[PDB]
Amino acid sequence: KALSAVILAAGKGTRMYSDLPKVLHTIAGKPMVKHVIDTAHQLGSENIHLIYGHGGDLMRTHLANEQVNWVLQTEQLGTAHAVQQAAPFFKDNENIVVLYGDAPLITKETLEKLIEAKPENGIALLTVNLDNPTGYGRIIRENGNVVAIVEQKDANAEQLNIKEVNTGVMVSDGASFKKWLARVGNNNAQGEYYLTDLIALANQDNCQVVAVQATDVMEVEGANNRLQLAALERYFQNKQASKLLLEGVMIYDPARFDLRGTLEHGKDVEIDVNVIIEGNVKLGDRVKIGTGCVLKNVVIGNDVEIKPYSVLEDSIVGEKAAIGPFSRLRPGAELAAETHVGNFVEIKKSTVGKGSKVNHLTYVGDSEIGSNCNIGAGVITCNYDGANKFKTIIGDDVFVGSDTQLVAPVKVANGATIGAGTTITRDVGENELVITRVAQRHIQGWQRPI
Amino acid sequence: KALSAVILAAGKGTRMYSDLPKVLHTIAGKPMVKHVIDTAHQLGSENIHLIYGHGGDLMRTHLANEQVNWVLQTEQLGTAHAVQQAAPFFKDNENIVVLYGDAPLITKETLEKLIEAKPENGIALLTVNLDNPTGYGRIIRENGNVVAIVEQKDANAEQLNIKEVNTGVMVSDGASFKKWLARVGNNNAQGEYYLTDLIALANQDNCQVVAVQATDVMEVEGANNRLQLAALERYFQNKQASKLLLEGVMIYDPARFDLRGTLEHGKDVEIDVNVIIEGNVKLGDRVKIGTGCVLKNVVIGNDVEIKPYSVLEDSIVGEKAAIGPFSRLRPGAELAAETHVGNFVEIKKSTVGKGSKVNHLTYVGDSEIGSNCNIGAGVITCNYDGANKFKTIIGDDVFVGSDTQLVAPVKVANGATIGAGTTITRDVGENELVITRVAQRHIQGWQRPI
Amino acid sequence: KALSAVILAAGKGTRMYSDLPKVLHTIAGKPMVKHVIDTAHQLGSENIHLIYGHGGDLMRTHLANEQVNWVLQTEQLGTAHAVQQAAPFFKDNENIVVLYGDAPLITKETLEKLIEAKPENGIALLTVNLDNPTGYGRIIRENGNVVAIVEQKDANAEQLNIKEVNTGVMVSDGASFKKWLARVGNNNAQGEYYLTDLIALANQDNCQVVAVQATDVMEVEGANNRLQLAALERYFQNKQASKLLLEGVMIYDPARFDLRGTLEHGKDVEIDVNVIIEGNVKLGDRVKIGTGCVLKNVVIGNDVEIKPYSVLEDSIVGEKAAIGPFSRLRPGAELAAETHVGNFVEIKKSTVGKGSKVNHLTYVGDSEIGSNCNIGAGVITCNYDGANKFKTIIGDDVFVGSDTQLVAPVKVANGATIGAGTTITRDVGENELVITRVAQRHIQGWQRPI
Ligand SMILES: CC(=O)N[C@H]1[C@@H](OP(=O)(O)OP(=O)(O)OC[C@H]2O[C@@H](n3ccc(=O)[nH]c3=O)[C@H](O)[C@@H]2O)O[C@H](CO)[C@@H](O)[C@@H]1O
Ligand SMILES: CC(=O)N[C@H]1[C@@H](OP(=O)(O)OP(=O)(O)OC[C@H]2O[C@@H](n3ccc(=O)[nH]c3=O)[C@H](O)[C@@H]2O)O[C@H](CO)[C@@H](O)[C@@H]1O
Ligand SMILES: CC(=O)N[C@H]1[C@@H](OP(=O)(O)OP(=O)(O)OC[C@H]2O[C@@H](n3ccc(=O)[nH]c3=O)[C@H](O)[C@@H]2O)O[C@H](CO)[C@@H](O)[C@@H]1O
Repeated sequence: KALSAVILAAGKGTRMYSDLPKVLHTIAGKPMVKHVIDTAHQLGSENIHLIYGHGGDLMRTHLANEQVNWVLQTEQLGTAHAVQQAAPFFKDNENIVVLYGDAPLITKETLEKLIEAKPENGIALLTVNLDNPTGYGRIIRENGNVVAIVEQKDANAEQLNIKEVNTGVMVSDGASFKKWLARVGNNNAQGEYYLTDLIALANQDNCQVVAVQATDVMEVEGANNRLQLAALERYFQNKQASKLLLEGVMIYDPARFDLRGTLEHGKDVEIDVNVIIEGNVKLGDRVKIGTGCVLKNVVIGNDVEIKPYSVLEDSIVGEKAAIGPFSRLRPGAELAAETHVGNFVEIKKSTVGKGSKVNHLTYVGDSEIGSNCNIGAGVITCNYDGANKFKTIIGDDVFVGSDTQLVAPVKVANGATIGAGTTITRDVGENELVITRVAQRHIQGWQRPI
Repeated sequence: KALSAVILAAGKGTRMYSDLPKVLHTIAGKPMVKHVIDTAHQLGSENIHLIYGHGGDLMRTHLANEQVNWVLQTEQLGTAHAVQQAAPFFKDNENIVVLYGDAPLITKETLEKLIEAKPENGIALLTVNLDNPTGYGRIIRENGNVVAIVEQKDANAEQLNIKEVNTGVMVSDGASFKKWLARVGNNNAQGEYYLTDLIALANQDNCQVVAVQATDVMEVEGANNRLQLAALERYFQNKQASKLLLEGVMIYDPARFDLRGTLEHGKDVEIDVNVIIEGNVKLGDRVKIGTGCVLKNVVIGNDVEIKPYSVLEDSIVGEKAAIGPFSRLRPGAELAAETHVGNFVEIKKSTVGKGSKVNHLTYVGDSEIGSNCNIGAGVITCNYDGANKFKTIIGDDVFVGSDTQLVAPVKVANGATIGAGTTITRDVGENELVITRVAQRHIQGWQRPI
Repeated sequence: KALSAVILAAGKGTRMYSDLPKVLHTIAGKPMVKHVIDTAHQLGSENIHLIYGHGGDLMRTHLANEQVNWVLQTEQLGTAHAVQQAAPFFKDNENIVVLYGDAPLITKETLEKLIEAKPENGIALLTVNLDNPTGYGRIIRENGNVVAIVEQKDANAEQLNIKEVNTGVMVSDGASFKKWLARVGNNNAQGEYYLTDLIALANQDNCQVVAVQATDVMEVEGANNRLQLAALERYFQNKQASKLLLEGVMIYDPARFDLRGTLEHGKDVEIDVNVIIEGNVKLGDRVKIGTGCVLKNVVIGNDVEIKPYSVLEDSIVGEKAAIGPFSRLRPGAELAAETHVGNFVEIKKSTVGKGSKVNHLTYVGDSEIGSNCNIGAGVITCNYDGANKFKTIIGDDVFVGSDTQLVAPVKVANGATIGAGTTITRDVGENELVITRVAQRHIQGWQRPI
């Protein structure tokens, strides 16, 4: 049988105390709902019907690229009413899985088990045993079989003691959904059309209802507030770190590691405590990342060491380079093999050729630097007070003395040597040595305070 | 009935291996005893009798501003002897709660329940069940009712198996305290006057003793050493972080967050991992704090982003400003709206006007900078080798070229432009352009080593 | 009885996905096998027979200084075959303890208990109860006594339910080892000579086998992959931090503290969250280390405060010094008492005398600086484009103005004063004042863009 998905995502999320709608709060740097859409896609869903409502404009801007059917629920009249908005698109002979944009950790594997357990013309639902089931629909079983779900606000004293609860997740065929949704009313304590009434309706039709008990409680947990969200984040980060460790990445402390995107890695990679990996990051063999580093959208070659407290974004680093500590690579930084970038150095939109060193207290922006250059401490690339920002071009085997200002646009040809304290405004030729002539006054017998 | 409190705080705390007395070790940046004094005050205590002894001078300097009755216990002859030092101040018809300066996490709510449970002319005490009750007074019950407490060193083999123990915390009326304290002896294994003998004395008077069992074990835990203290710290920080999360603050990892003071916050505030908030901090709406930041006594306006590894103290930042990464704001830094402070920049006792940028490798101290200024990389405010430290005043719409030294006292008027590499000692006028004239030697055919 | 040890360490460690052999992966900065060798030595082992094989060259380079008997196992034919390689060196009347280089946390105390429990002419082994014993040899008991070990791959369905398993660790006398090893075959599901067959062989000889049940499960755990290794690392770091806390070191959060070497400490030392201590570190009384610091091979005197995000290596800091935040001390940095090193300052192979300050945006390398000097912001020591790197010598009571370049080799004598923006190439005499003469152009009525 084919499969499509419906994702309920219309909620305001009042207890997040936010201007965002509930499902756009992030886990590992992306909206909760994006995790759910991705899972529905990996499961092989032909269509993904996204039920949205509150924060509609924000949903559409933040999820503009998602391959979903946008189904606007103008009023939040209950979970059955939400699913019914998508029901006209259900094929009679496909399975439909109901998912929630605020329950982001549900796995493909669990959902495949749920789908496989669904009986013909019946329903499969995911349930879970909780020590404290307050708030959740209670699973009612007669002679071992599920016959109904009773919500917290509708339950009598005995039913509230039931520890097995509804996760909300269920699967049935499209025809059965249409049939039963039309028979859902709103005669209950909340005045809502409950999706949960489908269980008792199916029982009334002598159709079978199978519960699959989820064994990992956090996997099926939803987030109603940011405390719950943080619990999901920690669970997810632990899971990601455990996968990387089993793949052979040495993460010194998995509880102090964060991945917010994707990590491609070689062998014998070592990542010290308190590292954050964001966006798409690729690390070669034997890359070592020191404590406190932030890498966002970077490619790091084999045998690179990044020393502590380095922040790198949208940058490429060649093999055997050495970066840090306290180095800053801003977007467009491209460091060739065997380069050295040191403490309190900022590189922005610049290329730095093989073997070159930029080891202290330096800003290099909008520059091209060749191979085997020595960029002294305190060197700064700058511009005139003009309009746009021009380029500094330095050739191969150039020595730039400490505290030199390179005033763009300017070119320094191969083999040139620039003395310390120089202001370079004119192009420097091949093998040209430029030294600043200083005038000083010397006053003898000057006594400082005793 | 009225209420007063007695806080036992005279202990040396030998197992802390410290020159401080036991109760001055901090939790969340303040002495344990300060947490207890604050709780006693919130409970509505009319008087707070602080029993002190060891490290007396240090107690008085560190707690100089606390609204307490200073009761010096010259010799530590037992918990009953300690309370008896305060007993002459007890009103006959007020309740007295006994608390300990080394048990800082006891809450107002728990103590209100304890006070409410006290029977007329009797005692209420807080007890707790422990898996390992070694060291603690055992609660002796006959026919369900508490009749005595037996200390570890006085207990027989059977009594040592009792898992219910005394937290030390009790409430009785002032008259009953005076009565029973006078009948406490020191015929026991420690030779001490035990406050715990009040339970058996009350039973001897046919007065009722009610135990309230505390359900949160850490809440009533004391710290005898720094390992126990660290456990209390973690518990307290988790509790603070959980409260903030429920209030709508996105704390990415509550286990890597520290608050050591007070935090006022707007909505949609995001705090990344490893942030420390100290003193009194106020954050506006949509403030984002990156990893590794330290904020101590700061006010941050709406929509400010603080990028990673920024350290800020005694500073004010206006709306829509951007700070970091690797920025340092020292006391007296005042940044207006829409300002930009970048990497390896230190600002001390300076005002920076709206729209101004200070983006790299710069020190600005004792300065006033106007609106829409461009403070170049490598700029430094400095002084003559003199006595005190004078001011640099920069107007609006000033461009300060890279690597310029501004030698205070000096003024640069509106619209002025200063070239790179300049040493400014004289005042610069409105719309004055100042460019350094350099002399250079150019030597052709200079071959660097091949 | 005497004692020697055999450490099995020949494994490839395939599931580490590494170019290193299994036992060279580190815990707390040293190879797992080094922890085991050290424990065997503290136990009083006369000989330590190291069985090695895979990654042999790497073993010999990384463990070159270890006092062990190098026993090469050319083929890994089973745990009995490994021990048999060392068996010719066993003395008949010494005890032999079998240990594993991939199980690094086993303590001297546990092994002393195991050795004491060994019956004459019999065997003592360490066992442990696991909820999931999959993979491990099951302990077979008849009438309470251990009679055999059955490996996972050889066990029937009933035996797989046994929760008591073999840790691998055992002790017997040298003569008994020789006797039983000669009778071990390889008729089993793996085709290997199992060391575990010694238990059933001993039972066949009517010799006694005693199991000592380990109560700390992590202590006896081995690491087959990096996930398991990370679990061992966290356990070990917690244990180290707990010891330091009980000794009186205030570690604000023991879960965010790492020691990778040895720490000697005074009293009232305070270490904030996310500090890493590497190599041999000594801290005096009342040393305070702020968040994010990395200290590797340093000596810190009494009353020093290291402010956040400081990185120090191979350096000495005198009493009452103040370092950080964002300070970098590279090897050979020696700071005298009452010195001050500030933000974005790098000191390398330099001495700095009593009372001197280097507070911002400065590089000092290969320098000697005297007492009570004032090294201004932006100061840099540099060299000519030459061969080797020469020294800058600054006397006592020298003022070096901001943004000055000191071009080595150069000497500045006591009491000298150097103006801001100066390039110093010639020696400066005692009480000599050196001021740069600048030429500037002033252009009035220069309007910047409106
Ligand atoms: C009636 C119902 O289904 N109850 C289930 C629901 O309770 P619960 O009380 O959580 O039901 P809610 O009404 O919050 O709806 C669940 C989710 O669907 C979304 N939403 C809801 C209504 C709507 O008209 N539009 C829509 O987009 C909500 O924003 C929320 O994200 O969640 C649990 C799983 O946690 C179960 O234990 C309950 O059995
Ligand atoms: C006799 C007594 O009360 N025992 C209680 C006490 O045992 P414990 O053995 O902890 O009693 P201690 O003698 O340490 O006194 C408790 C506290 O009161 C302070 N102090 C004590 C004596 C003194 O003369 N001056 C004073 O300021 C101590 O420094 C300490 O902070 O603590 C426990 C709660 O943890 C209980 O289980 C015990 O029933
Ligand atoms: C037959 C045997 O002893 N089984 C024990 C072994 O199983 P396990 O299946 O772990 O046995 P392995 O064969 O992995 O050997 C254990 C260790 O000895 C080393 N090695 C092994 C063989 C060899 O010829 N050379 C050598 O250096 C391995 O690399 C490994 O580090 O470990 C467990 C403890 O975790 C026990 O529960 C098992 O009862």
